[PDB]
Amino acid sequence: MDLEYMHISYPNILLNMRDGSKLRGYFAKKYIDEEIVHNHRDNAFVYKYPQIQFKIIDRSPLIIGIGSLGINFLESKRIFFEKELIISNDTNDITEVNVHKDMDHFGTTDKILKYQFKTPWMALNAKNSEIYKNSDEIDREEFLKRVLIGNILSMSKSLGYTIEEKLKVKINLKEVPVKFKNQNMVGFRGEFYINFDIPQYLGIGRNVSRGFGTVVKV
Amino acid sequence: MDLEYMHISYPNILLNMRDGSKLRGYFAKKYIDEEIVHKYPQIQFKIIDRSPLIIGIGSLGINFLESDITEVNVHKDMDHFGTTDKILKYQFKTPWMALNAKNSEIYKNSDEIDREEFLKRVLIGNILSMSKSLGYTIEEKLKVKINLKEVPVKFKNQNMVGFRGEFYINFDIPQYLGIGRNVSRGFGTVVKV
RNA sequence: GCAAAAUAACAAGC
Repeated sequence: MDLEYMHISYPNILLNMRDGSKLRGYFAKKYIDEEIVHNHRDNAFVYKYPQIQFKIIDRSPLIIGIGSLGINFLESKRIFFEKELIISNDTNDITEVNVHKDMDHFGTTDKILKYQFKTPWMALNAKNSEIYKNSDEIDREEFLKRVLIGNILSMSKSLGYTIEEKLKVKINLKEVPVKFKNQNMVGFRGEFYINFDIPQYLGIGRNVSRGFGTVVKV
Repeated sequence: MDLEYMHISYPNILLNMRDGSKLRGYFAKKYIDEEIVHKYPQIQFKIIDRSPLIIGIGSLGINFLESDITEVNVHKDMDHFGTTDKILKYQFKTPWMALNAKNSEIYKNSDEIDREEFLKRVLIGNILSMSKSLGYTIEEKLKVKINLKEVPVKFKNQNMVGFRGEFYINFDIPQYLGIGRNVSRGFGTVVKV
């Protein structure tokens, strides 16, 4: 399988790190009716790998779109011609846009591959967070590994790729605090090894739309 | 579970680290023959951060140890050795040397992940050897979290492979023994951190 | 936290 994607970066602009929620917020407030940028579907939410993601990476904004359905949004709504980025009531001019668009392999590979989180991973949901907090170091390492596999099966599913080989992972990760919904939920930083091919700047999930869990290749 | 031990150190003198080959022969040469130069070693020669080190462990090993340089020190005491419920973190002060000829081949052809879960087993292997030889039964399952990196080591002036890093295990390891192969000459020295 | 019965290794949406 190949995965088609559009990258839109706003290099001249630079924002504080982990401001993605603000960035993703504005884009979704302005393009209120699209429903692919922000994920409430009328009254309900939508549960699926978000194929429009917003990140801040190396202090610059990065807008990601994935496959026919996400790229159509970017192209049709002309996100690369965007006027201004209003982040915390102060507007930023958009004087430079840099967009790679291409496809890459997605799914299990022969060679093991080494990745690194470019933003906090945020692997633990509610039920897992209790497990983690109550689990000693080694048990945690194993736990996180499994959940990492988990994330890979969620994204792979939503993207309609069914993995026919077994996944093995090596994780080297340190803890990091990340505030979300005025709450302290934990998230990790680090690098990891997996036999899966993971297109650059994609997130492995929890709250992927705001940039959390963004992996890049090393 | 208490395991008695004796450390003898030479504070001032300094030299090359992993030098071993240029000072490895004396201890045997001058008194030959007493200790096995020709079971887990209860007499261990180390160089820890530029300074020499000697370790007796257990009654047998202490008694032997009864035997310019200027000042010299001895911390001498008995420590806890065995399994524990509280996870403990250790770091190698000398290259591990965990693979033998056979296991080096398996390691040589392996992807980084299986390489990890290969080392994990080996480590638990070593611990069990030591535990056994020193006459301790291990009544709970050992688990490990290991972060290590390859490093080149010269031994008998061939080049084998060894590992520098840190690791987590529910065993309680006294300071400065073990655990790799060739531990009498100072390899794989673990210290609590 | 609110949500969530979703082909998986039980993983995901605001």
